[PDB]
Amino acid sequence: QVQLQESGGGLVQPGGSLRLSCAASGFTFSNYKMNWVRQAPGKGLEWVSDISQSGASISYTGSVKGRFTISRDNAKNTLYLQMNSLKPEDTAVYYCARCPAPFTRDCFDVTSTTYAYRGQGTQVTV
Amino acid sequence: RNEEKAQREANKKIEKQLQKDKQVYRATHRLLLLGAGESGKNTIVKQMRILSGIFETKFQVDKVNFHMFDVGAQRDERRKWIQCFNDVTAIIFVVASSSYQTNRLQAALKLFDSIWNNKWLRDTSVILFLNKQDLLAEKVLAGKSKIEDYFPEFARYTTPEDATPEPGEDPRVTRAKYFIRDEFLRISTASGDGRHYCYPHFTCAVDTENIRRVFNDCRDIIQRMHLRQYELL
Amino acid sequence: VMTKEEQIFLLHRAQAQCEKRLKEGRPCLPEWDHILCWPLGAPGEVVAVPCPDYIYDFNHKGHAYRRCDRNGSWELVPGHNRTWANYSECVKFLTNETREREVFDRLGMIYTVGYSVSLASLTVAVLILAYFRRLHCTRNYIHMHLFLSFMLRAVSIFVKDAVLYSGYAGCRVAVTFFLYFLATNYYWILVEGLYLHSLIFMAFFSEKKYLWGFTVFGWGLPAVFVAVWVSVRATLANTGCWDLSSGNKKWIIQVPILASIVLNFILFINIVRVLATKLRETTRQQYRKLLKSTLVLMPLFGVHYIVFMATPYTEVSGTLWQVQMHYEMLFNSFQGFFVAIIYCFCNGEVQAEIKKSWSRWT
Amino acid sequence: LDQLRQEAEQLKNQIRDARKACADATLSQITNNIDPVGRIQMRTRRTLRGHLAKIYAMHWGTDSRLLVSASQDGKLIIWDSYTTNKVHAIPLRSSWVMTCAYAPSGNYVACGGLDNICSIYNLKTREGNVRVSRELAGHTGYLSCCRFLDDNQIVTSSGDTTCALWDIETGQQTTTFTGHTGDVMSLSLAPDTRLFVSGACDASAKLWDVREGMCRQTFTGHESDINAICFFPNGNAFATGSDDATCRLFDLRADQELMTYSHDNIICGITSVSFSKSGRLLLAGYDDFNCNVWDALKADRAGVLAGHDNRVSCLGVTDDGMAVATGSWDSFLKIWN
Amino acid sequence: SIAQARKLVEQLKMEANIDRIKVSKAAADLMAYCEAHAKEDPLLTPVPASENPF
Amino acid sequence: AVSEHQLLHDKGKSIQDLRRRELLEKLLAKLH
Repeated sequence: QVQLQESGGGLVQPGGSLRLSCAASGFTFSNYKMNWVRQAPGKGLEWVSDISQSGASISYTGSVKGRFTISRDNAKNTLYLQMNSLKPEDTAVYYCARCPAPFTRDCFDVTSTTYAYRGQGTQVTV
Repeated sequence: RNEEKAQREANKKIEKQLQKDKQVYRATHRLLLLGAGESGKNTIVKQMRILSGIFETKFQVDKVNFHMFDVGAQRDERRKWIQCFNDVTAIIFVVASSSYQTNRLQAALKLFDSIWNNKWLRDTSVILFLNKQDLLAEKVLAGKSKIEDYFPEFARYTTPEDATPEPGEDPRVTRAKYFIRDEFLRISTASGDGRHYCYPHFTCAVDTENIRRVFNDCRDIIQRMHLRQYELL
Repeated sequence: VMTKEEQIFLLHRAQAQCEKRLKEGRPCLPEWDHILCWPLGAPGEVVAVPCPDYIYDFNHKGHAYRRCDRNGSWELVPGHNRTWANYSECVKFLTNETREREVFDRLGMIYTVGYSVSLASLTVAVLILAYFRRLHCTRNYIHMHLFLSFMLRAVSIFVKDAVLYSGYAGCRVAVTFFLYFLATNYYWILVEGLYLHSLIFMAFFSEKKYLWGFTVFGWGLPAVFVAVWVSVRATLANTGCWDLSSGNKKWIIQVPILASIVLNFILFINIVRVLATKLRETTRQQYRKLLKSTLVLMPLFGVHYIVFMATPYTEVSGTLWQVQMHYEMLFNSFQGFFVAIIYCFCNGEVQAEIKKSWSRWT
Repeated sequence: LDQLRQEAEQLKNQIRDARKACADATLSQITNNIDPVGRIQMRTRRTLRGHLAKIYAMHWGTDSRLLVSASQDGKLIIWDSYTTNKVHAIPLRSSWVMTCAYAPSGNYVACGGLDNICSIYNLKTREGNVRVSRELAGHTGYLSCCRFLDDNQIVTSSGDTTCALWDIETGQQTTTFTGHTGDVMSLSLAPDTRLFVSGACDASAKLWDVREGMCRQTFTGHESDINAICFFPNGNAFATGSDDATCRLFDLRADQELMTYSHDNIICGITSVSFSKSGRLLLAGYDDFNCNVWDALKADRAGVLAGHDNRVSCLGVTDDGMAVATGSWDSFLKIWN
Repeated sequence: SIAQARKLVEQLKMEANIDRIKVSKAAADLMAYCEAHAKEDPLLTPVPASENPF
Repeated sequence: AVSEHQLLHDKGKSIQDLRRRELLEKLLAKLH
């Protein structure tokens, strides 16, 4: 089964730092693009960042550009998000999504209401 | 032999009907319509109509039949029912340009990126209807827009010289709208390879020229397909 | 122009006139020497007579000389019984002119080789196109028709070169087939251009209303003008082999062929212009692509014809004639081969089909 | 919710331990006794032409002679595969037909797709033509697969993550099967028509008892969406195709994967799957325009059904094992032997 | 969420309570089926010419 | 003008003129 478990979320004062870790089990990590998404309290799912198979191609949403940094350790099958200079509007539940199909550039349904290959999420309160 | 004769006559009676229906299948252009409901998509459908798991709209321009397939009563996971729409002439993707889900515009960017790079939609053109230009104009004129907080690259982005502003348009409005259009064109141009083309338009929900825009874009799509057949493009 | 048979008939008429004239210190009696009728020559004087006007190859301003003795007998050449004469002045304008025949042979060889190569390549191309069912398309059907027209033109030129240059019907039928197939090849190049132009400018087309019409046009309008030409030739000329000019009548086959040559030039540039737009609405690389498309599209549209389309009938030995003939024959012979290579051999779809067939067969 | 999450994790660990306990021997370590079948050099015996658009679905007849095909051109064409003849040509109200069925009696066909309605057509009218005998609405998503049990009951799978057993005569859901989280892409009745396995877009298949309406077992192991599913002909196993380019054979009585069929050169998903009569071959259609015949016991590919010019959307093996049929997005059906 | 989790827990309980036979027995059953029905499949076995419909 | 038809006409004219000139040369040779 596809299991994505997040850790590292917690309470931090504004301007602090944090690190979200995503452990992936049940699939070959290196063949799937991976995305960090977030759900704000009282709002819908939003896409934070994505990183390709090998990690060469990295993209962030506008609100996290320069601050956060996505990366992935394929040997340990894990996905990292380094959170820097946090803001009170960054409080949300952070889910570690996976693209539906392997070797494919496009990722579809990562931010869907019921996505089967998305983690349970970790709360980050600022 | 009698059974064979009856089977042959039935097959001929069926094949004549299939030949009759081949003409109407090849002469009708099927269009997918995609986008969120808050993006004025339904208003575009209403405008095209006045002039269930899927809704159909039969219209025609210059004696050319267009059959547009709006999607309703379907789940939000499109990765499996989108693959049915590769044979369509085009995918009309409607975007709420002013909706920068606190960032709906980024959701539109990612959905367009997924559509563009889908292996079954890598031969299907996309007609881009940036549909909320008026709301974007009101948001940027009032100064509460501040697209920098939603897109950092807005400060260092400089308006291209090829931009064509509307008469009486605040240059901030034109810069913002062309920034959004260029954000879409950044995905559209990259990994394009000429097998399918994006046609970004600055539309409004109540435009009468939307049908003409689709007509011209579909004509251009067919022309370029014919030119690809002859290896001219 | 005057023929050898016409020259013989005129000579017979002149002989009859001289015989009639004969019937109706000693001057020589009038005599007939199979060229000119000599009047009573003065005794001991040289009689000079202008070269006959009815002879095509004599310089009419020259004079032929004969010697008449004083005994009434024409003087003979010394040391022989043959009568003395001097016809050199009438033949000062005759030259071997073997370079003209050498040039004709060079043209014959070059277009023979070129048309042979084109015919072989087009045979292979049409076999490949017909063998594969997925390739069956209206574009591919019209190509196949173009390839067939090219093959018929080449084989008809070969048949004509065999029979005509080795006034019976076995020559006229060969000439008629040569001209008809030449015109159908021109008009099927025109059909290529028209079909592509209609695809580009009528993208919402109706196939049923044009494909049969295009086919019947390309294969039958060339028949109409050739049939009108044959009838006029049999009515007003009907002389020997039909490969000799008869005035303006040749313009019956040629003027319709030229009407396509102009049109297919326009249908070329216009489409190329459209290509520019297609390359402009999406750098020097767009211009490189436009140039490549133009180079690939010129053999199908027969553009090179427009280079020498508007040159009237010129003198054979002229430099213009030699360059026009060399250029036209070279590219006309190689155009079928060029089309076969471009639109069949290096085509992506056909190459994919060949690779797939070779892989699955092995 | 935390207590329920912990209990679910404990139950998942217990199920994993139970599956691992009974998996001391793999399929290959025992099937090494079974000799390889060699190259399967099948050839296209018939080519059925007439569809103007991608043929999304296709179903055989129990007589192994007639078959029905469904296409995006909105035609349900019934072909006599023996003589290539077309028996009926039903125009569909919805062009987007993503599935079709042929009743075991042969009297009725069915079709469904992006219209959320499963339409049942009758081939044995008094007139002799085919009309819209019944319409079964009640799904809130696209129809992905359907299977006839008899002239009165039909089981369908939708894009709303649920399956539905319909009484045709009344038009109401006799049963509703829920439990999947992703869209259900296919289903297949058991030989006894008492259990049926449905694969969904959650990389999982679910085995449902039709009478109880409850999910008996859940089989996992796939990495991406499951596109096609079919029972082993003995009825005590089944096979699944998915987007991770792996076919997977599970057994109901062991609850865990028996075999996997994948190759490094294969980087495209399996869109259709169908066992042969003997259960020794497994025909799987791929996204790379090819269909591959897998030696289901030795797990190695036995042959390639090359010849299709586009994506192979559907397959079907005859009841008597006489012939195979493959539809495709090239609008051509191919009957193979 | 709570109701969905409760339903998932109940289904997991029923799935853990189900019986599972040894995989060797199932593999033997499939082997028996294949060895019994190998000769009846013109796909696995060559088609008899006098009986081939195609 | 069409190139190959013009070459055909010129070849016919050349053959005709050459035959006439050979006949004239034979007549002259016999007469001189």
